[PDB]
Amino acid sequence: MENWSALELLPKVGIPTDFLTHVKTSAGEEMFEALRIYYGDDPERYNIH
Amino acid sequence: FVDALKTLCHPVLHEPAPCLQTFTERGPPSEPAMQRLLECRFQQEPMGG
Amino acid sequence: HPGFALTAVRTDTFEVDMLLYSGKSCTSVIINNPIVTKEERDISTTYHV
Amino acid sequence: MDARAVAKRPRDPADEDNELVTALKAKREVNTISVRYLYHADHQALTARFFVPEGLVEFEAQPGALLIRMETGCDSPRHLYISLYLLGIRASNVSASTRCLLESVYTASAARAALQWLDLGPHLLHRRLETLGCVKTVSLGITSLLTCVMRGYLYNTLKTEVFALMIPKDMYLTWEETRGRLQYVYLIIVYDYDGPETRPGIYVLTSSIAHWQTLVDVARGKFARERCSFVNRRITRPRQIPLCTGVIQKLGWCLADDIHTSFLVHKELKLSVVRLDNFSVELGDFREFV
Amino acid sequence: VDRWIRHAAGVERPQLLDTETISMLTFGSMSERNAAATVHGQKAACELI
Amino acid sequence: RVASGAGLPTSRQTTIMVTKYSEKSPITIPFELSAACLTYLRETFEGTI
Amino acid sequence: MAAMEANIFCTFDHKLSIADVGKLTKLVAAVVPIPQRLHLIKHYQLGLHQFVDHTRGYVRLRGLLRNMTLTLMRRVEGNQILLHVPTHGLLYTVLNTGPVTWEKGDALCVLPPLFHGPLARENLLTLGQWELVLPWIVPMPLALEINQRLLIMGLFSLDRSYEEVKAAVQQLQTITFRDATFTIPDPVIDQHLLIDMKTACLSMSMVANLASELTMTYVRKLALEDSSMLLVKCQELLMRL
Repeated sequence: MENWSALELLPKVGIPTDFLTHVKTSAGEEMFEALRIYYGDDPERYNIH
Repeated sequence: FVDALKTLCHPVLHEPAPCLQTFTERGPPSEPAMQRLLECRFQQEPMGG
Repeated sequence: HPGFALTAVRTDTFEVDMLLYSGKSCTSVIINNPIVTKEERDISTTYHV
Repeated sequence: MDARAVAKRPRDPADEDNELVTALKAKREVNTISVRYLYHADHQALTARFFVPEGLVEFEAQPGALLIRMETGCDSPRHLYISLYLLGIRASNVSASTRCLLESVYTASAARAALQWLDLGPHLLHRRLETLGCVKTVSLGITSLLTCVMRGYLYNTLKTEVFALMIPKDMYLTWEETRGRLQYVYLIIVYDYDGPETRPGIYVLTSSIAHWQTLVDVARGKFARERCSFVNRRITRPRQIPLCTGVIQKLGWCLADDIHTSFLVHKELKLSVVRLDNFSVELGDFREFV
Repeated sequence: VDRWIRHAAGVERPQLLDTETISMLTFGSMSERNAAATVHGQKAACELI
Repeated sequence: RVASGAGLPTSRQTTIMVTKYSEKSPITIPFELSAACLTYLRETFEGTI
Repeated sequence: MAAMEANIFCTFDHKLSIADVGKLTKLVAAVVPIPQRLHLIKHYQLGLHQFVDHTRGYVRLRGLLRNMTLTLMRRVEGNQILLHVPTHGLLYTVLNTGPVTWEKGDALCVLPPLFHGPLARENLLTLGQWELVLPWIVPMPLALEINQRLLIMGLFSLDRSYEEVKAAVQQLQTITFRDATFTIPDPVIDQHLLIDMKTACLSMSMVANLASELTMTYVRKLALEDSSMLLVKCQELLMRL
């Protein structure tokens, strides 16, 4: 599947988003293939094995 | 109704063997309220006396 | 009139024109150079690109 | 064995001068013959020349027609090269009008010999035949020397035109309603048994089917009548050992879009025949079956 | 009963060799000759007792 | 996330991640040359008008 | 028309994991059939999967597999597969998909797979509720006895009580060829076996009415005069005298 952490670490470009229905709805109604949401601050990004 | 004769008269309309499988497969209902409906004992008896 | 009734359904096909709309740079379409495969049918050579 | 030597692309013969030119370049002699370019040098078709007497040339001047050898007894005329059309007079499938039509066309002692040698033998027809391929380049003389293809496409010299297989319309049959993109042609003799003689009925059955088992399974469908008549003759007559009831041999293939009607035109005698156009010949063999 | 039903409803003798029934069980041959002259076009209806 | 009031549960931040994918769709076009067309294209016979 | 193509390009639609395209790189030069035989095929028509049905019959597969165009995979890569249609009489390597080991000089046959039973391969290449089933290539003797077992199952099925048929099918399906065991996946009596029942009983009964008086009598003549191990078991199958 899609590795996530390296997205939270690799310098990302940054773009004005636009999706009708608050992003959480389009993440909840499976608009995109792969997705994940975490609420607090997952310390998984700091682990680099 | 005469126009429908080509489908009202087909044997698959008049044989319930396919229907009996689907009816027997599920079996009796589990609900207590259906239980009064469930039980009746047809019992063959000789006509001598 | 026999005891039952009928409820015929009937699908109908309509030839139709359709107006699509699509935004600027909605998709990238990456391409390579076309390649030409060749076959020999003793009587002719068809190529595909 | 050098690394470059395996690295070289394969060398096509046209890139090298002709072997005769390779000798003439070395020795510089110049004959009247034009060996600068060799004809018939690109021919996947394999071929053979057959001398056929002038009594059998009719309806074969048109390129594309089966050649079938026919062994008969007498050591002097060891064989004889029947067309598919000439065999139609004996077939029971053919229309009586078509049969009496084309039977007039074979009014020669050489061809009438074929009817006599067909009647002569007790043993079954399918045994005596061996398909040879298809006509092209009729030599057309007092005695035609027909060129016959054993394998590959039928076409002109110089590939200027593609000869087409012609199959008389009464023999042509199709089992299926939805033709495939490619379909194989098989020749099918089918004996239907009867008292004085088991009369044959010839057919040519194009079909996308290739597997033998599925092919014979679909074949017994239409031929159930002949098969049951064979079984009935099997019990009707004791100490009679009649064998197979149809026989199928793979005759080649065609693309199934090429198929369309036509007519042969000879002696001002139009003859309706189905016309496989780019019919590649790939001979098989007679396969006995019940 | 089958003779009298086929003659009444107007469809008769749809008998196909067993090699062909096995093929129809999958491919479903187009076993309907079209009208001699269709002035309207494609047609269909269904039926629910 | 907007700040919450007194007596109301607050909003934990929510990182979201999604992924788009490419879709493959190639095309093919055959053109055929008869062996007669190729044989005159290269070979030349006695040069005659 | 355009003549039948020798090289055929297959394109997948579903997203291919970097793990799974590696299965096809190890799947190169396999025997994969297609029904269609066009130049630019879909992935849906690859392999045997499209012919799976609710009937769950093995003989339906044996029958529909005979008609399919066998192709040998070639030059696999991301975004592309290049199936090749072999020509008759020309040599080719053939990858050994099935567990059966191949003796030198043995002929090969194409039959739908016969799962081992307890275990199945993980690298199915399932995607989008589309599994990649491919026909097994087996030596000829195993492909003979699998069909002999299937036909005996079809002949014994009739004229026998349904409980007896369970005991027979429980064993007719397992095959110990070459020290490996195999099991026919859901062999089922059907119409597809029924027509073969008819043709086998017809040919085998017309055989009985063709052997000469001496041809049948040869075994009796042999046992009364000479004996060996082969003849002991043939004396057994002859029921009584």
